[PDB]
Amino acid sequence: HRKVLRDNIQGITKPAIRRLARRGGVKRISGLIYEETRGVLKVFLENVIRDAVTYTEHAKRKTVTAMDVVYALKRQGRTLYGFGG
Amino acid sequence: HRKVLRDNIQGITKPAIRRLARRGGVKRISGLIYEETRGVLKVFLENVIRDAVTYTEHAKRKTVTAMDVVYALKRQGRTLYGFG
Amino acid sequence: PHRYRPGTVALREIRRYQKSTELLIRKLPFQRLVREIAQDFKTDLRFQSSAVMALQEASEAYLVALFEDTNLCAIHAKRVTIMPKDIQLARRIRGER
Amino acid sequence: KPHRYRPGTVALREIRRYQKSTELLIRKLPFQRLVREIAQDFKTDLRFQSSAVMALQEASEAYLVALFEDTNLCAIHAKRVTIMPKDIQLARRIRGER
Amino acid sequence: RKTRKESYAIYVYKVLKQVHPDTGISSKAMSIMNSFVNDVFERIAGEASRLAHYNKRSTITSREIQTAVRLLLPGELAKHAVSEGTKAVTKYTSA
Amino acid sequence: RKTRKESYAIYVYKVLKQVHPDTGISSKAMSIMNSFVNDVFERIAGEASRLAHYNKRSTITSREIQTAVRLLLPGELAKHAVSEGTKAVTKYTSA
Amino acid sequence: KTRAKAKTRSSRAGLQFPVGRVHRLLRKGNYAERVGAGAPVYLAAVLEYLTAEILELAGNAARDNKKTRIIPRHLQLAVRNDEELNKLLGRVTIAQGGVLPNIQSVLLPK
Amino acid sequence: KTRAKAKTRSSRAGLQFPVGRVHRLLRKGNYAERVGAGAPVYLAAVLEYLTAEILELAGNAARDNKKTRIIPRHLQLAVRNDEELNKLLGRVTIAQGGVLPNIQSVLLPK
DNA sequence: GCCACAGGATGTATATATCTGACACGTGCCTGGAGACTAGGGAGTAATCCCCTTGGCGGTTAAAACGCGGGGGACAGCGCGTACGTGCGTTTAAGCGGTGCTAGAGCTGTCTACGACCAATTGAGCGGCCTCGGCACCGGGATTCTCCAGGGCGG
DNA sequence: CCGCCCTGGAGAATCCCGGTGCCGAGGCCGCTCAATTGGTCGTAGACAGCTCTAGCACCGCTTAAACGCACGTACGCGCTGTCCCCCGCGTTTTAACCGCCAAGGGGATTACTCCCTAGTCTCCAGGCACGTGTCAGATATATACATCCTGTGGCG
Repeated sequence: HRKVLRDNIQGITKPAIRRLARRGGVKRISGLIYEETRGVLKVFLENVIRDAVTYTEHAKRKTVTAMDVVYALKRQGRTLYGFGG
Repeated sequence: HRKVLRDNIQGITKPAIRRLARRGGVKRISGLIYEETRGVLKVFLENVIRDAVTYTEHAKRKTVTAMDVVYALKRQGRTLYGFG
Repeated sequence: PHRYRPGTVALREIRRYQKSTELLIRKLPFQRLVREIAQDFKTDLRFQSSAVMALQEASEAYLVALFEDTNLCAIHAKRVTIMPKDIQLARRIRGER
Repeated sequence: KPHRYRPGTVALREIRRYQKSTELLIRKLPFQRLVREIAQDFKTDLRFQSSAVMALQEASEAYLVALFEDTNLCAIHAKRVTIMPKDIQLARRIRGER
Repeated sequence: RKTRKESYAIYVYKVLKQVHPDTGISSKAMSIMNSFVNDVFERIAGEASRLAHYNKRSTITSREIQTAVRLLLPGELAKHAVSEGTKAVTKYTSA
Repeated sequence: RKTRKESYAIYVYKVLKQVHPDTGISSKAMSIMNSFVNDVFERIAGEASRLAHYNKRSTITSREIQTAVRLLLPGELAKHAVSEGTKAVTKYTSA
Repeated sequence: KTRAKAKTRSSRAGLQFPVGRVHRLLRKGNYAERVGAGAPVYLAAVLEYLTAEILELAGNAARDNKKTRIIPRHLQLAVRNDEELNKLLGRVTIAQGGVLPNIQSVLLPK
Repeated sequence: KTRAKAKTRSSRAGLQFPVGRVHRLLRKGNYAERVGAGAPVYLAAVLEYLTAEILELAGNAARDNKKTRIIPRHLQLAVRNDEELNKLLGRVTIAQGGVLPNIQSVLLPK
């Protein structure tokens, strides 16, 4: 099954961004916040996934691993606890 | 040769802080800015100097070298080029 | 009619989500977004469930921290509403943009 | 009639002069005295290299100029041209120092 | 029968028992604790490697570890950690 | 007579002659350039060592260096550095 | 070859964390060519102290939450409530740990 | 004694950076147990390319400043005006390099 | 034209029961840590050379302090119109559960080439020393930026 | 109609050019140390075969959440105004800086020597893996508790 996904950034719904802002302590949100947040999330994900895929490709593997994700985040200085050792 | 310095934070004068703000690109400056800037500079220097003196004591030396300051800044993630 | 004032339910949600510990973004949409992004890097990629969950935890933590800083900037500007300019200022000071 | 520049033109001229220039904006002897006074608390009877003190001064000035750029951004965001202690506090808090 | 994956699970459980005698720890919290211990180990050992390289040494000694601990851990944490490390080192050398 | 210290001064000067034949370098700028070369070397070597350790290898190879460059340098800088390194290694192996 | 009874260096130094394992990890991590005898003891002692401190705070948090098992939420509460632990782990995200409950004063109602 | 002619690996790879010195610095830096044959060549090529790029930009900046010598101000101008060089050296402060001329639009007198 | 709150309405901490699944415990076993030993070189130590850091002293003048005028802007107050929060009816696709398939992660066993190691040579670049012009500086002149004292026709 | 608005010289700062001079960039030379040549060896790594965990794919359903739309109220944004605090500038005081000098504390080096760590062989026991049976926890639910929002009493 060879299929292509496109425009999943709208899968990060407005209620999800609202919940993230609520956990961030935000009491009132502008209407243009959601697309800006989608863009920021996309940039962050692209930066992290580039390094994770680079680690996977170096390892001569086809499976991106949680440890590769952790290594990419540590490269970005965002150490993540609880996904291996 | 025992000399104890005190109240040297005032040696960072108001015109010096104004020059730093101008270099940063600041037009107007509030009156209470200078005390805040002196405190910020003091905490920054305290951190960097503490790390540098830790390196010096480990080296068993008695004079803080330029490489000690460079390594302290690198510990702070503030790589300084031009001192070794 | 028992409509609450504009902000009481918002404060209730803030308390609820700061008390809770789950993932605020839907797992299948986030996984599809991750796979769409990773398509451009290497075709025919497989992701562990642990890898997708690690990405989701990192992304949600990052977005929550950014929203905290955004709220700080908005309150600095004497506003209770966060704005894209607040987000941009927070990112610019942090050094991302 | 005596001549007086308006408030702002001389400040802009200083901004241009100091951005074009590259010399240290803090007096060397007062800064060295401050460095030694601060280092006294950590280890007494310390000596310093001239290059070490120059490195400290250049690093501190670079840090303060970056902080003032961020403070100016915060003040502009708050619809002001004057930088304030609250602007400095917000800049440091966003950068993670407070 | 596969390759054994080492972890500090039993050691962290023993420390938890000696601190809180009537407390458990879930699998997720144990994994986070293992990651934290490995992270602190990496930080301290990397700092010790930097110190050994800087002093043109080829050995990581208790002095290097103590200086690394002072550089990394903040304030009272550094003081308590130095005290405990010194106490353990002396108790080791006595035996 | 004292201990002789090594630096990339002459190599940076040769590269400057290759690029701009009619430009010179001050002592301070040369020191800054040497620090820059050292910092890039340290970053690349650290990243390659991390890759070798995390893949349970024990060799630093051109593949490790290529991955480290691609991880560290951004965009076009990394692409051009990879091209230059591959060309240099191909020439070195052909020779 | 019945030699003398073996004693673990953790027990010799009065530690719970494995001194021998720490020594092997130091020797196999390319950290230096040589590793001193007291370096593993010191490092294991520091690791045990940090583990004990964070576990004590997390157990206090779990007890305050009226639970008998430490979970990532309790670990996050302990770390973010202790100032020094927060400064040590400022660039760290704890998985499924949530955030500290805080609402800004200007956002509070009146 | 009669052996083959001493041809440097820098010349063999067509570089201007010391392949042998980079090899020694990789071997003695405690990075891994072993260092490959192509690793010093690749690393020397990358270092030479980055040095050439920054030197080219600094020479252009010096020429734009009516000078024939590269100074720390010229290095700073090159690094902060090249987008990717600024990305690579974002957290690096150049000694006596100053700051770029950047005055805010709002602060500009209108 | 507002002030307090009683009570309705709703969210929510508490106490009880009932599964339930994973956490802590026990137990066989295995590989890695401890014991004991030898070998060698890394670092401690002691003496020495010199360099560069600190302290002093004097003169100059650049800079900092300080006071004064005034006007640019920070901040309060007020108003208003869009816009986001609240809530309810529709819908959709997320989660879950269950089955199926196979691709690739992980392991194991041979075997090869390749990098560390060591003996020996030699030339490459660090150090040190002449040598000349690129740039800072002073002198002098043209250009430009900025600000203030006159001309003007507007709904 | 009147403040409000549009403008060219005056003064200061910036730019521009020419002569002076210096010290710092730059070439050049022997020479010691680090790179290069050339065999050896044993191990790290490449690769083929094999096992099975685990990732991908699909069907159905159940509903929790996302979607969409109406309403209105609190909020961002704009306008005016007050005054006060910061800027520009002239005058006086301060000490930063520059030059030179001295001396001594401490950096850095050089033998040497011995003890501390790498490396090995062996053994045994601490720790991983694997069952497993129960007790902390999630949940369903009836609370009573805790909190928000508007009319009704009240008058100046």
